[PDB]
Amino acid sequence: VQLVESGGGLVQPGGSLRLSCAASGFNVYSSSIHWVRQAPGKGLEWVASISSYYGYTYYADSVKGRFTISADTSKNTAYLQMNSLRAEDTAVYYCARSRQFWYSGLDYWGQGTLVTV
Amino acid sequence: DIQMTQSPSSLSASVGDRVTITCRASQSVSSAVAWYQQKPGKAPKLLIYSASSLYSGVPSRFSGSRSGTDFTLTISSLQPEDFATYYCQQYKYVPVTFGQGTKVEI
Amino acid sequence: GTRVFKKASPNGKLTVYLGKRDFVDHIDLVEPVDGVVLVDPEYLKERRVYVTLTCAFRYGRTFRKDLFVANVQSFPPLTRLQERLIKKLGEHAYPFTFEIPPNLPCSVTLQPCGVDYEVKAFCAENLEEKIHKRNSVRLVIRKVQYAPERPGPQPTAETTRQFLMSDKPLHLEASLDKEIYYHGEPISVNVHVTNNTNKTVKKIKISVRQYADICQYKCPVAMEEADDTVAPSSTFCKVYTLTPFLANNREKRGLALDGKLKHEDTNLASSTLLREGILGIIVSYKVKVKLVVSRSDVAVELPFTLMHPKPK
Amino acid sequence: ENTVSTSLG
Repeated sequence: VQLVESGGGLVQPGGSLRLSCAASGFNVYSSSIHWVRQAPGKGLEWVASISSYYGYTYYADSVKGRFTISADTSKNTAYLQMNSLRAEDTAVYYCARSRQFWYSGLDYWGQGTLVTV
Repeated sequence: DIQMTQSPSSLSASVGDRVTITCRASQSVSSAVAWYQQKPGKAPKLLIYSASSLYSGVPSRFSGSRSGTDFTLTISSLQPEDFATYYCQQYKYVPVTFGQGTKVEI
Repeated sequence: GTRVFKKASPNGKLTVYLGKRDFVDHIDLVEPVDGVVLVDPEYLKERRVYVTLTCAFRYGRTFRKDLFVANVQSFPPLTRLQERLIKKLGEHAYPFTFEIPPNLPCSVTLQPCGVDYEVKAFCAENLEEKIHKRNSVRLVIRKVQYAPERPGPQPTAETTRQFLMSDKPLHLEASLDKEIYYHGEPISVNVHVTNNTNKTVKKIKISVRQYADICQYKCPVAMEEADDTVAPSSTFCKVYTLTPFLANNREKRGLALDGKLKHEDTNLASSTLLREGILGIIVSYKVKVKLVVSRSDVAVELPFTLMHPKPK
Repeated sequence: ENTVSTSLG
């Protein structure tokens, strides 16, 4: 049981970037996949979360309208289509997983990827 | 939206000392509170959930306590591996909110 | 610490307590609803305080037939929950221990109807005295089942269809990895066709169907489809994967879902365990493996149990 | 009306 992420890089502001979250040992329908971002020197912040089981996608207002969260059903992998990036969106971006039945804290996190604008 | 003012942001503690972290919310969120640990550079890991229950494999010195809206994480004896930054989390409402973090130092 | 539920009537004249709202059914027994009612006597000069438990089959047609009703009088007339609530309230609190009998149906919410439990409490001077919204306090509670603690047999099943126009039949076997599946976990169908006929296997259709017996209602909740053909005088073996979930099942009006207190999102209704070897809603699931033929049918069905784990 | 939670003392 483990999560691993990648896809961060230098990005031209106004461009786009995709983060990906690979899952081993579990499934997207029995669990909820979360994104938590950590700007350098600052604390954590929830970005978005998807519960593929129900059809619910959740977002924070600090990234609403730009970031899109989705999951690849056939390969348990989550995505984050980051459109229209801006300076403060620089952070270490982690994938998070928590129980669907029933959410009891984020237990499995990957080491994530550093995204810089 | 629930603010989750957390204090103190940093504290000094020797090995075998007692450490308590207070996370105060702008509303009652039932007992829906989680605590996470983060060594510098590493991914966060859950310690306590439902504000009192301890996650599988988490050491016995980690504990949770609630008094109305003053959810608290209590570390019984600070071991050298515990030095990290700790994050409180309500998860009763969307948008989900994290605390500002509490780091520990020697 | 621990927490308990409270509720009151608009008059603010009556107060009720429960320590849980999901009461588990162990098939061999059902738990009691052990709560404490706090009274204000003076305003209760009627002097008969009643507590009531009820199992309403408020199914659509619309109608209502109360499958089970229980009554108890608290004032004028103990578990640890009772004792601690009584001690907390000091003196003027009186208990109420219903015992749901075995064989009554589980908390079920048909997708918008169903079966739900209703703790109702009030004060009066006779049972025949009219019920009025100014005085009654009500709590909708649930009675549910967790998955069994011990695994059963592997749900293997088989068939063989000696087509009259052929000398040798289409032998077939379907098996699941396990008969128990928790909510959110994947199903694994092992299709092991061994064909010896002149007919060609065109179309393998795999589906998980809900059998809601309400005292039979059938609907496919998970569906897989593949062109994994099997050639004449050839064998085949594939492990298909499926998982039932609610996202694509919203539009299916009527599907049984886990009982809900007010309107919260709940998973597809966990299978009901029958007593040993029944009114209300009985629900079970089976995996159906169907193979089209051409030279146009065969099928075998697999009972499996879809139920939650016991909480930690 | 509504349902609240309270301690057990």
